[PDB]
Amino acid sequence: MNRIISINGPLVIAKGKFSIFEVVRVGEEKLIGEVIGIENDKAYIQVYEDTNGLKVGEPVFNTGKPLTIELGPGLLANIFDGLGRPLKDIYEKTQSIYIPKGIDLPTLDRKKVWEFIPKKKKGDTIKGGDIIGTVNENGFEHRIIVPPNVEGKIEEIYEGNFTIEETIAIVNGKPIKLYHEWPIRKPRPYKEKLDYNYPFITGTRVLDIMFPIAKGGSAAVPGPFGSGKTVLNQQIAKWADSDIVIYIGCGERGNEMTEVLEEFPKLKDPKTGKPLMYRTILIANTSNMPIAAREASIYLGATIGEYFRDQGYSVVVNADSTSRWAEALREISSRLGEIPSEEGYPAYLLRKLAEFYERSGRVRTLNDLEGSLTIIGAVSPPGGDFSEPVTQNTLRLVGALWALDSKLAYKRHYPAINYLISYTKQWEFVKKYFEELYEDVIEIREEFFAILKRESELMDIVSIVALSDNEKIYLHMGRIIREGFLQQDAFDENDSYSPLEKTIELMRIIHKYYVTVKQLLGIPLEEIEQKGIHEKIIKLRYKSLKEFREEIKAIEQEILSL
Amino acid sequence: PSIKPPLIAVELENPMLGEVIDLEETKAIVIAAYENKALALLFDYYTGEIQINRQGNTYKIAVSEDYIGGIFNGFGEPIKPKPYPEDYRDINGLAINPYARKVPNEILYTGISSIDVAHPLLKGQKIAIFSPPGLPMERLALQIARNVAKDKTIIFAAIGVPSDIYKMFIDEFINTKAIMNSAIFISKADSSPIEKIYTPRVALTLAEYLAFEKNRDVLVLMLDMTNYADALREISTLRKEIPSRRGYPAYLYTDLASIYERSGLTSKGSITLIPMLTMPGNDITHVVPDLTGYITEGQYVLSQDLHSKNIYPPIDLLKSLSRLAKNGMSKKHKKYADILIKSYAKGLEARDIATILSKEDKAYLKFAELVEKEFIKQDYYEYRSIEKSFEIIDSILSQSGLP
Amino acid sequence: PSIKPPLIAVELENPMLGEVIDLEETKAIVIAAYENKALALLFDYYTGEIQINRQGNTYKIAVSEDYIGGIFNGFGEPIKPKPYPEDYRDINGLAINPYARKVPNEILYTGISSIDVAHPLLKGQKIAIFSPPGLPMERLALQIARNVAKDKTIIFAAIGVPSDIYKMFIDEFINTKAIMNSAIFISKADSSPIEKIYTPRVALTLAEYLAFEKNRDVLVLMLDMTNYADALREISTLRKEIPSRRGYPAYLYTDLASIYERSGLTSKGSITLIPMLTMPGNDITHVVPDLTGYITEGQYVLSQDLHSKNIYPPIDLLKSLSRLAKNGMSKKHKKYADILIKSYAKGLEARDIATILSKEDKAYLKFAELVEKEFIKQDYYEYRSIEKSFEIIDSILSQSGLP
Repeated sequence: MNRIISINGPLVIAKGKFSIFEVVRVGEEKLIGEVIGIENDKAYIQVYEDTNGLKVGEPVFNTGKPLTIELGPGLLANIFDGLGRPLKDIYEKTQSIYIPKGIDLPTLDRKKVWEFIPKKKKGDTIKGGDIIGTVNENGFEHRIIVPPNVEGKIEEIYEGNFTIEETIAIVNGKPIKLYHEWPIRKPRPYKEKLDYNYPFITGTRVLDIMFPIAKGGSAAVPGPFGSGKTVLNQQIAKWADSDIVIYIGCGERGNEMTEVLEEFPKLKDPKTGKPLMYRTILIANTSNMPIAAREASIYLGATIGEYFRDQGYSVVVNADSTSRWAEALREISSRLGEIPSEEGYPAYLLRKLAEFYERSGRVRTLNDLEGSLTIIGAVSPPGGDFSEPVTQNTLRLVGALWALDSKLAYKRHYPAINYLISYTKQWEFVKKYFEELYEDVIEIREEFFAILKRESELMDIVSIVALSDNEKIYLHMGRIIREGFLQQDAFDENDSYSPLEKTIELMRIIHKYYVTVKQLLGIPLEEIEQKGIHEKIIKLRYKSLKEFREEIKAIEQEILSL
Repeated sequence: PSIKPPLIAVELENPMLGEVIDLEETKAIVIAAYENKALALLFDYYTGEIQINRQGNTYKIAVSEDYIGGIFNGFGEPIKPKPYPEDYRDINGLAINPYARKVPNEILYTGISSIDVAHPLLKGQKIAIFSPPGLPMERLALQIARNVAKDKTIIFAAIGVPSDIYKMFIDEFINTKAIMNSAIFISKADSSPIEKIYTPRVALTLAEYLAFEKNRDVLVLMLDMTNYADALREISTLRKEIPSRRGYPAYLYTDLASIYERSGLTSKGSITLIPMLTMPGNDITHVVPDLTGYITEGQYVLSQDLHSKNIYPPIDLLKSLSRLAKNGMSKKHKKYADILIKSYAKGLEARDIATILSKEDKAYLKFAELVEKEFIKQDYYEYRSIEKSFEIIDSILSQSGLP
Repeated sequence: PSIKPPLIAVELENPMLGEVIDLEETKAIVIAAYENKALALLFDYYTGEIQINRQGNTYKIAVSEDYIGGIFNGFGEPIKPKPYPEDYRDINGLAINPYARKVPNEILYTGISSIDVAHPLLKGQKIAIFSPPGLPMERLALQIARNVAKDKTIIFAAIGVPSDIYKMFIDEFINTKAIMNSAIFISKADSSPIEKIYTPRVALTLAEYLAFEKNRDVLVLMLDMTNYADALREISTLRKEIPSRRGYPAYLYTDLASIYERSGLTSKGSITLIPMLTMPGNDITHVVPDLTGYITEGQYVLSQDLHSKNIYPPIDLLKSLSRLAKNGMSKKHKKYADILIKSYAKGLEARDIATILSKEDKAYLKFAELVEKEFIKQDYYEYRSIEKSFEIIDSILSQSGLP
C-alpha cells in the first residue's frame, strides 16, 4: 500500500500510514530508515543508506518499533557502524572490502558461547536494572542487567554456557536473555543524579592538571585541521581511568578508525595489564558513509555508554567529530524545506546537541550503584573560528573547554591546547582529590598558570628586543613548562601515557627549580642556564620509568647552588 | 494534521493567538493563526494521533505563596505539592505605568568591593552580568543573592541550563538555608522552546504578585539569557517569518524588553532583577549582549585576563556599568568611585605604555597593579563593608605615590 | 517540457534519482524527482524537441585495463578505441570497510627534500596540494608522479581545466614515456557541470578496479578541485535547494569526502591520491581548501613569498602537513624532521624579530636562511635521495652555528 512520492538525497517522502520515529524499509531493496515527519497522508523519512537509484514506484515497509540496539556481551573489541552493524561480519559475509547497501545483520554474535554466572537466586524478587549475573567478556565482568521495565519474582534461573539468543532465566511468564533492545533516542533511566567526587584521569598532563574534569562530566575539543582532535581523543581512548571506553568516528577518516584496530591490541592497560581493545567499543560511520547514520552513531554510542553505566562502571565516550553530526542535521533540515538559522544550521541545533551532552552524568543506577558517563565531544570549526554555532552552543552545555590553538600547532607544540582560552568549570569539584593526595599541587598550578600568563604578556613585548632579569625568568621557566610538561609526544613509547606519579613529580621538579632561580637573583640568569639544568628537565618526559626516577635525584643534586 | 515535534499543524475553527490546547497526555501553544489553520508548540514530547481540547485561554498560572520553597519548571508545574489554584493570571502580565514607578535610590550592598564602590546595585534596579564562556558567573550570582536577599524572596529562573548549572544554585540555597526562602523554575537544555521562553515569564508573573501585590522585596536571577534568545529564535524559525542577523528574529529587543522591564520599584515593593548571559565568542557587541545592554540599567562585564590572573570576581571595572548607581551614592561615596575609576583607567593606560614613564605614571601603574591584587580580588566566602572597601582604597593610594 | 541548457524539465512516469535518459544525439542525468516530474542535466549541448529513451540505470562505466594508455573525458567516453564493455559498474562505487583497510606505512620517496624529510608521502595515503593562483602546482604534481609512479598506473582526472593545464600533463607523460602507463579523463572548462563532477568519480571507479580487484598500486592526480566544487554548486543551484556559504551546497564536505575516501591501502593493492586546488584569494580558510584539509591526510601548502624569492618548490614547511608520515619514518628519520622544523620555526621567529638578537637566535636565523636557498630550493629535473637530503641538513647545521 505504501509508496514513495519524492526522493531528495537522504530524505525520502512516502505515501501511507506511518507513526513518528518509526523504523521503515525503503524500496524493494528494503533500506533501513526512520520517520521524522508526517504530512497528512504522507510521511517524511530519513534513510540511513544510499538513495541514488530508487524508484518512485517503490514501496515502504513498516516495523512497528523504534530504532534500537542489542545491549549485551559481544560489543567489546568489535567495530560497528551508526546502525550498530558488525563491520567484521559484513567483510566475512560478503568477502569484499566494500560495504553493500541493505545488509541487515545482528549486532552481537549469535553463535558465540558465553559463560553466564548468576548472582540472584530462584524465588528472589527482581526489579529493573538489577544485576541477574555476570559474564566474563574477555577479562571483563559484564554484569547482565535486566530491562528497566520488568518486575517480579524469578520463576526459573539457569547457569553456565549459553548463546546470546538463549534464555538464562524466566521471570513472570517472560524469558530473560543476555541482551535487550533499547531505543537509542530514548535515554536510559537512572535513580538519582549524584555530585562530582572523583576527577577524570585522561593520562595527558594538561587534561589532568591545567584543565581537568570530573567523572560523568562533559568537555569540548574544537579547533581547525592539523590541530590533533583525532590524535588527542584517541589518547583519551588509550589511557583513560575508565572501565569502558567508546570512540565514535562520526564522519571522519576511515584510516583513523582502522588505526584503533591496529594499535590497541598491542598496547596494554596501565591498570589491568590487559589490551586496550577489550575495554574499547568502536562506532564507525565515516565521512563517505551515509550522512543520516552520523546522527544514529551519536545516539548509539551514548546509549551503549549508558548501558555499561547502568551496570555500575566508568564509561567514557569520544565523539569525533560532532561537527559532522551538525552537518547531518543541517543537511536533513535543508531537504525538508525548513528555514535555516545561523550559518545554515537548523534552529534546533542547541537542542539536538543537548540530547547528547545531557546524557553524561555521574548518576545512581537502578540497582543502587555508582555509574559514570563522561562525554568528550570534538568540534571542527571552519578556519579555526571558535565564534561559530556548533562551537558556541557546545560551550554552553559542557563543563570545560579543551581548545586546540593554531599557533601552537604551527610550531609543532603538541598537544596544542591553548592554555589561555581553555577552561574548566569542574575544578572546584576535583580540587579535593589532588589536595588530599598531593598537598602542594594547587600551589604550583596557580604558579604554572601565572608563568604562562605573563609569558604571553611579555610576548607582545618581545617584538622590540633589553628586558629586566625579573622578566627574563618567565621566558625561561615558560620554556620549561611548555616543552617539559605541556608538550607530550603521543607516539613516544614512554611519553604517550603519563601516570600522576610522573606528572606531579614534573610539577615538583619545576617548582623545586623555580624556587632556586628566584634565590639566585642577587647572579645573572645566563650563568644559571649555562649549567644546562633546564635542558635536563625537558628530557624528563621522554624517559621511561626507572630512568626517569634516577634523573630526578640527579637534577636535585644539580639544584644545589651552594 | 502535520506532525513533526515539537511543531504541529492543526485545523481549528477560529483559533486564538497563544491558545492552550489540551491533548491526550500533553499540552500545546497555538503560535500561528490564519483562517481555520494554526501551528502549535508542544510542551514536551508527543507521538500518536491528535481529540483536541481547546481551552480558549492563554497559558495562565495560579498566583500564591505556595511557590516560595518549591522547585518548578518552565510552566510552573510542580516537580517537588501542586500550588493552590489559585487565581489564574496571564503569564505575559501587563506594562507597568512609569507614572506609578519610582526610580531606585536604595543601594543593596553586595559585600564585593569591585561592585559596591564603583557600580553598586540598588533595590529594584535591573542589572545584567556579562561573562565569557567558562568564567565563574554562577558563583557571582550566588554570592550576590547570599548577601542582598537575606530578608527577601529569591526567585530563580533556569533557562536551558545543564544539570550542573541549576543544581549549583539549588545546593547553594540548601547549604545557606535559603531554599525555603526561594522559588526555582527550571527549563532543561533539551526541553521544548515553549518551556524555555515561559520560564522567565512565569518567574516574573510570580515576582510581580509577591512584590507589587503582596508588598515584598524580591530578588530575581535568571540564566541563561543566551539560551532564551536561542529558544525564541527557534520559534521564530518554526513560525514562517523573515529572520534577521544570525537568524534571530527582528523583535528580539522588544521580547528581551518584555522581561527586563518587568522589574523596578513601587511604593508597595520592589523587584531586583539580575539577568545573566554568556557572550558568544567573548564579544560584547554580539546580537545578544548588545541589545541586553540597551535595556538593562548597567551590567557587570567579566574579564578573561583577570580570570587568567586568578582573580575573583574577574570583573572589569572600566567595562562594567550601573546607571542608577549615583542615585544612592553619597557625596563621600561618589568621591571614591571617581578616584578609583580615573586612577585605574590612567593606570591601565600607563600599563600599555611604559612597556616597550615618569614618576606620575609610575604611581598610577602601581595603583592598578594593587587594585587587581587586593581590591578586585576577593574570596568567594568573604564579605566586606563599604567602609572596609574604603580602607583598601585609602591603603592602596598611600602605597602607589598618590595622595 | 522546459528547455534551458544544460538544465531541462521532463514528465516521466515514476523517475529515478541519477537516471540516464538517452535523447536524439545526447544523454542526460535525472537529478530531481517528485511524482511524475523530474529535472535533468545534459551531457553536452542540445537544441530541438525531446523521443525519450529511459535506461532505468545510473551512469555505469565498463571496467577493464583498456583505459590504461588512452585519453577520455568526464564520462569515460573515448577521445583517442572504445573500451571493452565490459562489466558495467556504478561510478559512485561503495563505501570501503575500515575493518578491511590498512593504515599506510610505506613511504613513497619523491626525491624532493621539502617533502621526503618533513612531510613524506606514503603509498595509498591521500594528500592534497594547496597553491596560490599562478604558482607551479602542476609542475609539483608532474615531478611527484615522475618518481613515485615508475612502477604504477597514473590515473589523471582533469576538472574544468584550460587547454594549457591538462596538455601540460599529457605532454609530460609522452616525454617521460609514461603515457601508456597512464589513464587520463578530461572535463573542459566550458563543459557541462555533470561532466565536471563525474570526472573524479569515473577515474576512481577505474582506480578501485585496478588496485583493489586487479591487485595494483595506483597513483591518482586530480585538478582542479576548486572547479569541482564550482561544478557541484552549479547543480545545487539548478536543483532548487537552499544554498549556504558563498552559494555552495551544504553537502560540500560529504561530497568531497565521497572522493578522497575512495583511496587507501588494502592487502591486494593501494590508491595514492593527490588532489589539487587553487585557494581562491590565497586563503587557506576558504570554504574549499578548509573542508579539504578536514578530509585529506595532510596537505602541501605553497608560498607566494618563496615563489617571489624564486624558490621551487615554493612549499611552506611549517604550513604543510602529513598525518600518516610518522608511520613510515624511522627513529633516525624522525630526528631530522624534528630538527628541521623546530629550528626553521625558531628561525622564522628570529626573522620577524632582530629586524627593527643574541648568538643563539643568530644561528637559527641563518639556518632558515640556508634552508630556503639550498634545502627547499630544488631544480625541476633534480632527484635527491633521503641520505642526500640528510647531507644537506647536516651541512646547513654545521654552518649556522648549531651542532
